[PDB]
Amino acid sequence: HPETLVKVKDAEDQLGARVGYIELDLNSGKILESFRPEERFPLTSTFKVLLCGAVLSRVDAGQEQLGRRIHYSQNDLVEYSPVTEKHLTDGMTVRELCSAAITMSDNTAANLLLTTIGGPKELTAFLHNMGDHVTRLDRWEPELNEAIPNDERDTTMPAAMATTLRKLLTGELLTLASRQQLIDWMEADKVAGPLLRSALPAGWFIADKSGAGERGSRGIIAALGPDGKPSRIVVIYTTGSQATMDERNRQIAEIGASLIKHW
Ligand SMILES: [Cl-]
Repeated sequence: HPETLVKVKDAEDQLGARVGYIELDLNSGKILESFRPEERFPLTSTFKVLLCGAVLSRVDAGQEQLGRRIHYSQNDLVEYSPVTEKHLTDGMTVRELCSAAITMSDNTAANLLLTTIGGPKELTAFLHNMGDHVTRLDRWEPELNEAIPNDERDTTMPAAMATTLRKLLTGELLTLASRQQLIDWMEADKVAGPLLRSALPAGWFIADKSGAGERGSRGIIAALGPDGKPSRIVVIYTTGSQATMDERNRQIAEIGASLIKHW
């Protein structure tokens, strides 16, 4: 709906910074609405979903096992590791790392998973290898969150991220089992409350991943829809703003309410 873009433009005005927006049909992949679809923004923690899509693709290919256990040490823990910091003794399985990376945005869990696939370069190669020549991961947690203005390291564009997410949730890229696990982890997201979830009416489905970093960077990727099933993908990114976190959350929640109102 073109009225949703009026709210997207208003978010830009309120944040004093760029906002990129894409709403996609889940079934056809068609772009329904877009704003700055081809401009780069920092991935921050939204890359965690792409990381576990690359992990799941290796599982599908018999090179990795969801039940494999990894052990690690205090020297591996970086900031914002609420789950991994609790399992130093027992270690965690690849499945439990993905869960922590997606549902809790656990940073050491992302680094551990990155090491399983050969680092940021290999994530970028996975994305390159599934048709996405835009999205790129260059660094590890936490430095990937730096959001230096005009730096293309650790960035995507709203349209590239939206079509990639759709290919991960729907294509024959991944087996049914893998596609269902990725979305089930997204649906279990615990750290994106004040964004699209705060505008979502009772009974609607949402599977999302949010991100926050430095210099006002903030974003969210989602599969959502009425009647307890996803029917659309939405991607929202912003960076640069000096507005506080509460105000960035509110602008994204208001984009979400406007999208719902105009569904
Ligand atoms: Cl490993």
